[PDB]
Amino acid sequence: NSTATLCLGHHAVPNGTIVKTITNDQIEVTNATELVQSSSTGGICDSPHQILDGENCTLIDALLGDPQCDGFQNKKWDLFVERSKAYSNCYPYDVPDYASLRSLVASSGTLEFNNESFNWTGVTQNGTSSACKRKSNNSFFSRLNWLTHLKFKYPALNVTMPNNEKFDKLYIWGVHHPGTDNDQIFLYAQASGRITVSTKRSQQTVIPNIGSRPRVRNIPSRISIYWTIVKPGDILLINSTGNLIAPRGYFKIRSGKSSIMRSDAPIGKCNSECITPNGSIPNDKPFQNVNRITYGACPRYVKQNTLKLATGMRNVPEKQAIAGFIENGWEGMVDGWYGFRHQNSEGIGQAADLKSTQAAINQINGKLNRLIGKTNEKFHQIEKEFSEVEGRIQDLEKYVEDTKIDLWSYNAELLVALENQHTIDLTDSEMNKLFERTKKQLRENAEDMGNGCFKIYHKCDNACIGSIRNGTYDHDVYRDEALNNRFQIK
Amino acid sequence: NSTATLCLGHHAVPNGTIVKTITNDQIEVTNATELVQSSSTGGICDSPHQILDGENCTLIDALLGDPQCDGFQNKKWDLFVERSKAYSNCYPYDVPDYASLRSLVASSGTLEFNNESFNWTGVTQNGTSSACKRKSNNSFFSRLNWLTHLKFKYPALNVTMPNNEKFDKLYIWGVHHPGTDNDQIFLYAQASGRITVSTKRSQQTVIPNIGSRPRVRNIPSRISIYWTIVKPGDILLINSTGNLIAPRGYFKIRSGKSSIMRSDAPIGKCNSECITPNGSIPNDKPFQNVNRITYGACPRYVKQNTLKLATGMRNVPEKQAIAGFIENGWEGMVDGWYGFRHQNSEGIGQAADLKSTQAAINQINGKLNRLIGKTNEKFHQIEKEFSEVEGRIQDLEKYVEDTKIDLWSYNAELLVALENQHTIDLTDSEMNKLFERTKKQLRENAEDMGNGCFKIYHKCDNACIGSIRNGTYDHDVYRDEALNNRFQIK
Amino acid sequence: NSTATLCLGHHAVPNGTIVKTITNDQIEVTNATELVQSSSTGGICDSPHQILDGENCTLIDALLGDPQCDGFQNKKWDLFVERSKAYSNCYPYDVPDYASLRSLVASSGTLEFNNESFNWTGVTQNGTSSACKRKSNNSFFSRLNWLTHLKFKYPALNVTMPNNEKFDKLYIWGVHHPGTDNDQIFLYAQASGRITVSTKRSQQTVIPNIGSRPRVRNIPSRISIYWTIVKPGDILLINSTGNLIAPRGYFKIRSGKSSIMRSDAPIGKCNSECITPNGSIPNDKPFQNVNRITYGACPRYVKQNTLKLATGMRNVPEKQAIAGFIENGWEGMVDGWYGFRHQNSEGIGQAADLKSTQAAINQINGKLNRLIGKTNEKFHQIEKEFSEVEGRIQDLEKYVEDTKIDLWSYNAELLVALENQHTIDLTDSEMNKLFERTKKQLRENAEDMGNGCFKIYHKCDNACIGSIRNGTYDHDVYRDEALNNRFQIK
Ligand SMILES: *[C@@H]1O[C@H](CO)[C@@H](O[C@@H]2O[C@H](CO)[C@@H](O[C@H]3O[C@H](CO)[C@@H](O)[C@H](O)[C@@H]3O)[C@H](O)[C@H]2NC(C)=O)[C@H](O)[C@H]1NC(C)=O
Ligand SMILES: *[C@@H]1O[C@H](CO)[C@@H](O[C@@H]2O[C@H](CO)[C@@H](O[C@H]3O[C@H](CO)[C@@H](O)[C@H](O)[C@@H]3O)[C@H](O)[C@H]2NC(C)=O)[C@H](O)[C@H]1NC(C)=O
Ligand SMILES: *[C@@H]1O[C@H](CO)[C@@H](O[C@@H]2O[C@H](CO)[C@@H](O[C@H]3O[C@H](CO)[C@@H](O)[C@H](O)[C@@H]3O)[C@H](O)[C@H]2NC(C)=O)[C@H](O)[C@H]1NC(C)=O
Ligand SMILES: *[C@@H]1O[C@H](CO)[C@@H](O[C@@H]2O[C@H](CO)[C@@H](O)[C@H](O)[C@H]2NC(C)=O)[C@H](O)[C@H]1NC(C)=O
Ligand SMILES: *[C@@H]1O[C@H](CO)[C@@H](O[C@@H]2O[C@H](CO)[C@@H](O)[C@H](O)[C@H]2NC(C)=O)[C@H](O)[C@H]1NC(C)=O
Ligand SMILES: *[C@@H]1O[C@H](CO)[C@@H](O[C@@H]2O[C@H](CO)[C@@H](O)[C@H](O)[C@H]2NC(C)=O)[C@H](O)[C@H]1NC(C)=O
Ligand SMILES: *[C@@H]1O[C@H](CO)[C@@H](O)[C@H](O)[C@H]1NC(C)=O
Ligand SMILES: *[C@@H]1O[C@H](CO)[C@@H](O)[C@H](O)[C@H]1NC(C)=O
Ligand SMILES: *[C@@H]1O[C@H](CO)[C@@H](O)[C@H](O)[C@H]1NC(C)=O
Ligand SMILES: *[C@@H]1O[C@H](CO)[C@@H](O)[C@H](O)[C@H]1NC(C)=O
Ligand SMILES: *[C@@H]1O[C@H](CO)[C@@H](O)[C@H](O)[C@H]1NC(C)=O
Ligand SMILES: *[C@@H]1O[C@H](CO)[C@@H](O)[C@H](O)[C@H]1NC(C)=O
Ligand SMILES: *[C@@H]1O[C@H](CO)[C@@H](O)[C@H](O)[C@H]1NC(C)=O
Ligand SMILES: *[C@@H]1O[C@H](CO)[C@@H](O)[C@H](O)[C@H]1NC(C)=O
Ligand SMILES: *[C@@H]1O[C@H](CO)[C@@H](O)[C@H](O)[C@H]1NC(C)=O
Ligand SMILES: *[C@@H]1O[C@H](CO)[C@@H](O)[C@H](O)[C@H]1NC(C)=O
Ligand SMILES: *[C@@H]1O[C@H](CO)[C@@H](O)[C@H](O)[C@H]1NC(C)=O
Ligand SMILES: *[C@@H]1O[C@H](CO)[C@@H](O)[C@H](O)[C@H]1NC(C)=O
Ligand SMILES: *[C@@H]1O[C@H](CO)[C@@H](O)[C@H](O)[C@H]1NC(C)=O
Ligand SMILES: *[C@@H]1O[C@H](CO)[C@@H](O)[C@H](O)[C@H]1NC(C)=O
Ligand SMILES: *[C@@H]1O[C@H](CO)[C@@H](O)[C@H](O)[C@H]1NC(C)=O
Ligand SMILES: *[C@@H]1O[C@H](CO)[C@@H](O)[C@H](O)[C@H]1NC(C)=O
Ligand SMILES: *[C@@H]1O[C@H](CO)[C@@H](O)[C@H](O)[C@H]1NC(C)=O
Ligand SMILES: *[C@@H]1O[C@H](CO)[C@@H](O)[C@H](O)[C@H]1NC(C)=O
Repeated sequence: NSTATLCLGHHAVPNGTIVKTITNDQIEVTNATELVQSSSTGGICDSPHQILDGENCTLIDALLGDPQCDGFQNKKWDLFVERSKAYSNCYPYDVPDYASLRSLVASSGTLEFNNESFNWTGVTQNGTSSACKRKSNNSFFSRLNWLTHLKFKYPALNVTMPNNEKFDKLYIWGVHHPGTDNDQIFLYAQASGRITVSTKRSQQTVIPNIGSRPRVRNIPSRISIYWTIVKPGDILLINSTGNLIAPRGYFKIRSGKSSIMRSDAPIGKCNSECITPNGSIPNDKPFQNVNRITYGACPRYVKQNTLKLATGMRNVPEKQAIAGFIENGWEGMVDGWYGFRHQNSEGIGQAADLKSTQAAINQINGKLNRLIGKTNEKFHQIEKEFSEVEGRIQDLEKYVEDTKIDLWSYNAELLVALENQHTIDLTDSEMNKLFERTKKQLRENAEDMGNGCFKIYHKCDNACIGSIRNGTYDHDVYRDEALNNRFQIK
Repeated sequence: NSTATLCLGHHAVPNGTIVKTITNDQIEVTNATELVQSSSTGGICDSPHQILDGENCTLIDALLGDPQCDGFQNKKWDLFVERSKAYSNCYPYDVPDYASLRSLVASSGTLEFNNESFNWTGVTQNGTSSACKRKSNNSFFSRLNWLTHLKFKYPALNVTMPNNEKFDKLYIWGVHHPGTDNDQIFLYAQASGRITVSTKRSQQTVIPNIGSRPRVRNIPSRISIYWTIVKPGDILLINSTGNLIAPRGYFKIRSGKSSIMRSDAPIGKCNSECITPNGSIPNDKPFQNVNRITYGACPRYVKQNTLKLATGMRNVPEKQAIAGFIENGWEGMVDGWYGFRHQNSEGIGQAADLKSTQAAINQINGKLNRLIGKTNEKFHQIEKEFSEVEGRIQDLEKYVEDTKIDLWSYNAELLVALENQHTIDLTDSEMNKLFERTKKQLRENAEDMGNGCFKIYHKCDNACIGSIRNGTYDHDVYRDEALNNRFQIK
Repeated sequence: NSTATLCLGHHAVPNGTIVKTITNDQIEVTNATELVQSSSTGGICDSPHQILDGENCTLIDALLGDPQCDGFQNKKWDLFVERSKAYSNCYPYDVPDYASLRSLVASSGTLEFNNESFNWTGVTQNGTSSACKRKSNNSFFSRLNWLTHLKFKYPALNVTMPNNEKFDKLYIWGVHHPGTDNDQIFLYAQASGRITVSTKRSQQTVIPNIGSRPRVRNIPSRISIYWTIVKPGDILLINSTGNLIAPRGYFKIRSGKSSIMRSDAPIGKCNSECITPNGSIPNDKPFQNVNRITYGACPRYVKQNTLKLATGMRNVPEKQAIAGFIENGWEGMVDGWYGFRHQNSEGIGQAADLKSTQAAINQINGKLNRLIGKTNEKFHQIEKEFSEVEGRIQDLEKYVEDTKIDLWSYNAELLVALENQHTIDLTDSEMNKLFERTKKQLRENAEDMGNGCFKIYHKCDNACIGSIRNGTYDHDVYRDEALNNRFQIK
């Protein structure tokens, strides 16, 4: 007796987790948290973004006014969702640069349409087809006007529509390509000639081309769709002698945050900021491996399926007399991260050190706050999956996205390694600081035993040990006793 | 008496600045410097890049030779500046793929034009229009030759121009689209037919299309502009029966560092390496938030409006007997960053430690030198602002630039946090090293009081203290005295 | 006598290497390794990727079936290598969107072709030209069928080919543009009319255009090449009255990892994973400055020509009595990185410390293992060099690649600086840890002399010194002797 022991230590847990640092590929820590979101519910939540489920209609079918899409008239969206089951059920058509028209309508986010009174003096309006039935009757695209001859005449059309509004107008129109010369004459009363649609700033001339194409819904003819945007103070001029599928008015074109996504995920009554084709995903984590296609406030796509961020210190087994932190953790330390164990006249005890514990916890929570719940919003982007082979432009779209993903995946990998190294360093540092402060209090009254413990060379009862732990130990009170015990001749 | 005190310390300032590190969102340091350039003068400096102010002319108007652009003939530039007020004042035209022709001329950086003698036997040359007045007379684009019938004949043209030069030739030509069939006959004496312009490696066939477009400067006709590059040893062949707006020669096409920028900033007589649409900006800082559009040696565009780099240590208030660096800075320390305070027989004093101060300053200046004045040059890039809706290609251009900016903004954020953490570490380290070296000199003659000070257990006058500070203190001289004082029984 | 000295130290080498850290632009370390691959052998190794050397043929010439390319029929590749000497030797042709057709065939990786029996009732098949000789006879592209009139009739063709297969079909076809009206009549017996090639999902109409182009291999006519992909359950329909260069069947179109590269490097019998235009390169290093164009498992392209990664500690000259690590390295320490030197009754000695040496070496090898031999594979990408001026799309392709390279170059620069700082820190740390452990063993029996050495205040013979070095020194055995020597009055 006449001496006491005081050990400094830190906790350890039975169920640690492996993380990666700069120093170590694999190091066990007491706790970690996942930074890559890897699952979705599988449903797209209908809140807080305005979702429009296309059901059997593509956006372009909804635009033109396919009868099955009549329910979509004038609707708006943040996200238009196109289904793989979607199919057209009207006159067969193509759109040169379909992808662009789809994109610009998607981004505009509205199907608002304003009817206008075009002067079609001299032709028959409202042509119909058995290939486009509406309520069991022969019909046509709602937003288009199939003009045909009147009394076997089709006068040369030269029709104007000024934009006297403060906003832009989007006009959608078409050219009919009849399957045969018989159809050409039956419909327009004369041989086919070019169609020219112009403004002060633009001109588009299109040549109708007679001929059979493979029948689609029993139709060998085609309609080719074109568009023209007309600015305030400009004028639409339409010049034709036949084959014109005419506009009935204009679409409003807006700018904002709207987009389109291909998905078969069901739409749920729930609330989630981040939408992917697989369904909505939580956006607490900074990264995700669910889908490169996203809409809203979303984690960034990375290639990794897991990245673990340390949220506690190195986890060190307890060695099997009391002993301190040197190659030794304390599994019995459960009310703190760092603490003291002592042996004195009155027994062997343990107490947590609150200051050091809280300093480590605060710093860890600091970095969690920078990384958790901090995702940023993206809206209309580029397409990232393709159903047809196209070459150059598609090669570029793919390479852009590959490039981006690899750079983010590298950033994620480095960030987590750096953060984890910093966490191991800051938690190791709190242990070292606690030891050093204790060493300083004890002055000449103790010696360092090399194992994270001090040999205190005087009687140091429970109150004395408490004084060291609360930082009120007065070394002068004990120095005489201690020096005599230390520097005695044995 | 019979003892002295020696404290180690570091400076502190009354007006510190907040920075971000890896450890802390907000930590006050003694000084910092801004790494994001956020202002411009508002003028584009005319030095050291060769600036060409388009004034009322676009590059394309200057190319074709609109009369108001006659002053631009044969000029070169590093940067062509196009003004929002620019307007065309000649025959109305369009350019299929205007953006590409604009880009390739801009990048070439020259309007040098070499006249050639084309053999236009059988037609009238030099047609003019009241829509394109030059010096009050009817005229036309300077670089183009409006051919019309001769004696009411327009023979089929089949005209050749070999490239026997060592460099490439850029040919600009056009097709006239008359407003009516009357104009077609009045000008070319016959019905319109295709124009074919070919080389050994290329062919472009264009169909003139008669019809009224909305009048522009009272003209319902149009000219569509095309271009053809002809290689050394190749040959231009022009084949037409009318409607040909012919070239008068070729433009030199160069390769180099030239570009074009849309800006309304006035041009100043001043010198600045980095140009943005907002005006020139200083390029000392590594980052900038003025404009994503830049030309020359420019900071990189980031989203942040400020990033502060620490250029001094943690700023710690002085606690209100002398005391050392432990939770305590020295506001009275003004001739150094680190130093010594002492109490002895002769009073209380302070002296700066030059070595430690200079070590910290040098390292900080080291990192300033890597980051300040080190910008790199970019020249012709992609467009980043768009006046029309286009869909797919524009979506890709935008996404490429968004992607780039977010990656750089992340790099900037991480770099500054890392550098700041390193600065806090290196400045803390110089303090700790100074304490340790002093501790080592004193040997058994002093004890650490826990507050950044030593209790020296012998009389230590001003010269003795100086000896410790200059590193020449001989502990053996004082050991006997010191040991007696330390290990006395009180 | 009655004392001993024990110094802790670390090795130093006569031939150190300069590296960059976060702290220092230039710091000498004992060893480093290069992370940028800067040379190639200059040959493309024929293993392990399937190489197809185009020799005198482009891919497109091999596709169409130019006679000099007959050897390529039905071949597959991972990498098709196109030579700058390649030239066409058949009928002159162009391909609108040549780059896309080249890319999609390259990416598909196969020239497998399946003949089909088209019903060409009413025309002459197998037209030939003296411009396309095969085995000295007039011939034509192997995969194309030049149809001409039969008995001075050319009936309107309306020919079908269903896809009843489970895979897609790629059809290549053409339109002949005769030099004169005489040739048109001689070949097709009538005036030229449009050609329409259609499916259920697509239509392409092309207008043959009569006229002389500059003679190529004495031919003023041209063939323009087009392609059509036909899906399972779809049907190809060809509709023409002349000028049709017909398909003889279809190409298989596959998806996989194939690509094309322009290179003049000879092909060698050797094995290398990474191919560049300059030749194959080793892929041990994480970065390379040989070529931005790569195929296979390749280091990432960066702008730097060298980045040195530290693989040893700071290299410190030996100062010219034994001395420890403080501003002092040990050039005579050759069997370890860290160790002990001593002076005692029995002489002066040196021994390496294995634990500390191995801890540093292991960590360094750890980071080498993460960076060396870990390259990732890329296959078909975008083009990165261009022989013609094109404007907008090329500007984007270039900017995408510039952007990527600058971001990777920054990542490389930062990574190496960070790693090197960490290596200096971990090697410095092993030295400091060894000193501290020794200090702890010695307890009150030694004093720190400030130069990396302890003065041990008792007789400490070779076995005693060994006990300290193996960590079995019992301080209690010597304490009485040591305390008497330390705290004597001199
Ligand atoms: C050019 O060739 C085409 C393909 O051979 C051909 O299309 C085919 O036309 C037939 C005849 O009408 C269609 O067959 C239909 O026959 C009866 C007619 O009463 C219908 O009741 C059936 O529904 C049956 O389908 C084919 O469907 C059609 N084939 C394709 C692939 O579309 C064109 O008619 C030809 N064009 C010309 C101008 O001759
Ligand atoms: C097809 O329709 C066009 C638009 O309605 C029409 O253009 C318009 O033509 C008129 C008549 O020339 C122009 O009006 C001008 O009238 C007198 C004529 O002496 C002039 O002095 C005035 O300057 C006045 O502007 C319109 O300017 C013009 N409108 C537009 C929008 O360009 C075409 O003429 C029609 N084309 C055909 C072939 O009939
Ligand atoms: C339109 O102009 C073209 C260029 O002037 C012209 O092409 C040239 O045609 C001549 C005549 O055939 C070729 O010259 C050849 O002359 C003899 C004919 O026996 C040959 O043996 C020689 O090989 C010699 O080359 C030129 O080669 C050719 N020039 C070019 C650049 O192709 C067209 O013929 C003209 N077209 C029309 C319809 O008149
Ligand atoms: C554009 O409209 C004008 C009429 O304003 C058309 O010109 C007329 O065409 C008819 C029949 O082709 C001719 O008989 C008339 O002589 C023309 N009138 C005038 C005033 O020139 C013109 O054809 C239309 N263009 C197109 C491509 O359909
Ligand atoms: C290209 O030039 C040739 C003349 O070298 C044109 O061919 C002549 O065209 C006229 C009028 O159309 C005919 O009467 C002659 O018989 C043609 N001459 C020959 C030698 O064929 C040809 O039309 C021009 N092509 C174009 C598109 O304008
Ligand atoms: C596509 O094929 C059809 C035949 O199936 C062509 O139509 C015939 O064309 C000839 C000559 O031009 C006419 O005499 C016949 O009256 C047409 N037959 C029918 C049934 O209409 C048609 O011309 C072809 N199209 C093209 C562009 O070549
Ligand atoms: C582990 O870390 C996370 C994030 O700080 C925390 O929410 C969780 O409660 C911790 N788990 C344990 C067992 O401490
Ligand atoms: C979509 O089409 C399918 C199959 O034709 C049909 O059964 C279903 O009811 C349609 N859904 C809607 C909303 O019209
Ligand atoms: C409609 O067009 C014709 C031109 O053919 C014109 O004469 C008529 O007045 C127009 N009707 C209007 C403007 O109501
Ligand atoms: C065309 O149809 C619409 C109803 O869809 C009708 O309001 C309009 O009067 C019709 N016009 C003519 C000329 O039949
Ligand atoms: C998301 O869907 C894609 C296909 O679009 C699939 O590759 C991926 O595995 C999905 N991820 C899930 C369901 O977690
Ligand atoms: C603080 O110190 C007192 C005596 O100074 C000691 O008895 C006690 O254990 C310490 N802690 C608390 C919470 O009172
Ligand atoms: C703060 O730091 C900058 C950059 O080193 C320096 O130029 C400036 O003089 C410093 N300011 C003060 C008050 O020390
Ligand atoms: C540009 O045009 C404006 C308005 O027409 C004119 O006042 C001004 O003088 C022009 N500037 C030049 C340099 O021609
Ligand atoms: C110009 O062109 C005609 C072809 O119509 C030719 O006959 C004449 O010789 C040419 N003049 C020259 C080459 O000076
Ligand atoms: C055409 O105009 C230019 C002056 O701009 C003149 O040099 C040339 O001789 C003219 N040619 C003819 C045929 O009038
Ligand atoms: C630079 O100009 C852009 C518009 O081009 C503007 O958004 C930005 O605020 C400007 N920055 C300045 C003047 O600092
Ligand atoms: C250096 O040491 C001397 C005595 O050794 C002392 O008097 C003095 O204060 C110190 N500094 C200078 C600059 O002389
Ligand atoms: C230097 O480092 C490399 C990589 O660890 C190693 O292979 C090489 O043997 C080392 N060279 C020396 C002289 O130690
Ligand atoms: C390629 O062409 C050259 C020059 O015409 C010829 O000498 C060589 O033999 C050709 N090579 C092959 C493989 O045909
Ligand atoms: C080939 O084409 C003709 C159409 O002109 C057809 O009548 C004939 O039967 C066809 N031959 C076949 C299918 O063998
Ligand atoms: C066309 O040529 C091929 C050989 O290349 C032959 O098999 C086929 O019978 C020929 N057909 C005709 C109609 O001459
Ligand atoms: C690789 O080839 C390119 C040209 O394609 C050249 O710029 C570069 O110097 C080459 N690098 C070598 C041979 O190391
Ligand atoms: C280990 O210690 C023994 C005595 O304890 C000493 O003699 C020896 O030098 C040390 N090393 C080895 C390898 O025996």
